[PDB]
Amino acid sequence: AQANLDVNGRQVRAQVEGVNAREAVDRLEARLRSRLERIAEHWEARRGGVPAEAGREWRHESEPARRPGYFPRPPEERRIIRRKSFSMVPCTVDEAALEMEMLDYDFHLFTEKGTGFAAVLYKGGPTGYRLVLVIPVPADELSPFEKPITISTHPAPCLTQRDAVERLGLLGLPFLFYIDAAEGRASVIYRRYDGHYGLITP
Amino acid sequence: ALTAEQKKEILGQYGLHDTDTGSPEAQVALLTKRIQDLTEHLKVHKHDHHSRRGLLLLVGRRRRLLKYVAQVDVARYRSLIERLGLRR
Amino acid sequence: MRPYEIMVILDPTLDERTVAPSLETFLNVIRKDGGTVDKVDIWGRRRLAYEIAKHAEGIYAVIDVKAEPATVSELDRQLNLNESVLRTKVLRTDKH
Amino acid sequence: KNVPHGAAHIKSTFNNTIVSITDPQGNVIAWASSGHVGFKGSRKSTPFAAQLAAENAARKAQEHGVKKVDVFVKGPGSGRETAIRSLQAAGLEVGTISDVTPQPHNGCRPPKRRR
Amino acid sequence: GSVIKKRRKRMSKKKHRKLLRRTRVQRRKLG
Amino acid sequence: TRKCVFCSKKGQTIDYKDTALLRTYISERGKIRARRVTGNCVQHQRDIAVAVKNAREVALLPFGS
RNA sequence: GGGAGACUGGAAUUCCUGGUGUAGCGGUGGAAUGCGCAGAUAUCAGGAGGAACACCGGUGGCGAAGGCGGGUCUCUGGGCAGUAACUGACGCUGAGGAGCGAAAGCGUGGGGAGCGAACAGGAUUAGAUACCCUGGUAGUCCACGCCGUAAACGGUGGGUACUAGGUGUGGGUUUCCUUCCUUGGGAUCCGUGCCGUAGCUAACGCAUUAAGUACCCCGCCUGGGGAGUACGGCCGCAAGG
Repeated sequence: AQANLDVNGRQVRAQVEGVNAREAVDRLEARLRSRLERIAEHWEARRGGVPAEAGREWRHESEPARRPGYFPRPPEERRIIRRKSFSMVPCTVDEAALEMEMLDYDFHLFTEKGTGFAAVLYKGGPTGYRLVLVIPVPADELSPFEKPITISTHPAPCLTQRDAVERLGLLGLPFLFYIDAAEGRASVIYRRYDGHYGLITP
Repeated sequence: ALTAEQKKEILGQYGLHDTDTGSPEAQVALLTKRIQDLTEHLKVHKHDHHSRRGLLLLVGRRRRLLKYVAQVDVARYRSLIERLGLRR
Repeated sequence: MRPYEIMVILDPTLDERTVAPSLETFLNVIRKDGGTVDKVDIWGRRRLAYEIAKHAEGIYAVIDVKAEPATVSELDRQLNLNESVLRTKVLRTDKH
Repeated sequence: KNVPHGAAHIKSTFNNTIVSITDPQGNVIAWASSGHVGFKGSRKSTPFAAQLAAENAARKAQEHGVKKVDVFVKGPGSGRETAIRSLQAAGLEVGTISDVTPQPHNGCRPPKRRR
Repeated sequence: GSVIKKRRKRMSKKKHRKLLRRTRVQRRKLG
Repeated sequence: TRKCVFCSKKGQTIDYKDTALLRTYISERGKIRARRVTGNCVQHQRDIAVAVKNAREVALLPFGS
């Protein structure tokens, strides 16, 4: 006995042998019932194979773990083992952008020509570039430029080292530019390529 | 357990001589004193089963020591039993 | 007679100049119980880590006593009964 | 009223985010929820819904005289990152960030595990 | 060892327990 | 590794009164630091934990500030 | 963190009260029952109550086993090391027997925040007496008592002597590097893991903590179902053992 069914495009076929028509038909019915049971594909039959939980258990379609670019190096012995002080000679926006480009660094901390204040430039994404100052000033006071940039309206706040690390952790930005509470001057912390924080100071 | 002074006085009163501390008479006396103290404790804390097991161990050791004494010298066994107020 | 260390925190409203005499009277019972020895040190008016009984500051007193356990328990009961004592804590300066 | 300085309370659960701006004496002055910005069901658990709710709450605090705020995050991470980013992006200055999540000292029995 | 033996034993014990539940009152009235 | 500063010949005694000696042993969140990150022996770690808990009970250290 | 009793601390959940405050909150793979518009959720302040003790915290400690960590006090058991003062074989095992014995369950009296068998709806399904969601009674808790079962497992009864080592870790004594700070290293006794000889095993594997080499005592097995069931008996308030 052979049976073929077209369940909504899915072909389910079965074949049995028997000593007579009745036994063969009954065995074929049992076989087809088992096949259809294994075919269901509705939610009740596909709910135990869907990946569950967050970290426990792993499956082929389980969501891959989100990994940051930096080595983890958890808060335990994170430390600050990179302190650059590249340049604080005054520069203009275009000169700061060129100093950015060959350094291959997404953000860069310099001191502005017109203001005399510390500033940090970074890639503003599709909007162009973005400039952040210790005290926000308009474009007219800022030295003339030709690159299309925008200025962040918020000021760099005053806060401590541990508070800065906490803000960076809870705010998830690639860096934090701030005026140090104890030092009173500019500082840019970024998570390094080894898991430590890179604190750039004057 | 007992303090040093109680042990000293018990050993002095029941010890065969002024030095012995492991003689079966002295051991039996010390075990009996410990047993009575543990009984007085357990009369208050009925549900302290672990100390009750310790009491059972002490009782068994005292019984074995009395067995040894009665096997070695009957008169010493009678004297010890009558002096410490034990029944069996 | 065992040694004990009692740390008490009192409310800050009452004057500090009366803390040492008043506490003295609180020890009088344990002084008359069994011939006990006391050493009182006071370093008070310190802000607490957390608010205790609607209070932020407190007066800290340390008493080193050598007395019987029953006497120390009775003294602790009296100290807790007093309304001018925010908290008490009794430790044994022995091996324990 | 006019409250130049206030606080921001962000509760980001696994299926909703609630943002409330608060006069520092603890009085809510303007709140926006994930479902209040047009989302419903699982859609309101997304970070984008948290962004919209945070921006709406920021505007509803800004027209009330709030200029500088400090944020108190709370709850398992669903859209906290985007919530604070949107709070900043709507012209509301962020003073400080504090993680105040109710952490029991092993009290109460949690519900039985799902399967 | 394989859990097949345990399955057989648990099935037997379960059936006996169900029988006891079914005839508890009758056993009490005859006992 | 690190040194059990108490097993040394200059090891200060562990008490629940001297608050600085305990503050140096708890993290910035107020939690008790692990033994490995500290390196003290098991007995001294237990004494430190007991002293920290006692000081918390007498309102000398915050309960997770 | 061995056990019992007493007192007591904080975070958090729930509820109540009073402010600010609006239209959603909650829940899922997706939703709906449900809560709210009579003012919910959110936020602050105050109050009440119950249970469990984050960090320390581990293949780490204690206990015969079950098992045991918020803090302090009182009472109490056991173990280890050194000296070897003391007694002088007083040792081992143990049929029956007695005691302890997780959780669930039963009785009397309290307590009841969270969780939650049973029970209601919601959802999925061809059907859902289920898995998922919203509620939720016994129970989980305390006191005094019962029961006497567990994958009560290391699936390995107790005691002793011997048989290559290497390396973690807990406790205690001591010699030499010697700063004598230092897991310095060595020696030794008592635990607790990993790897590995000989040897044993059907194999997997065990391997000084033997499943190796031997001695003493106890318990248990004699093909699978029927069956740890029937009858009889003992115990139990009952479930049942």
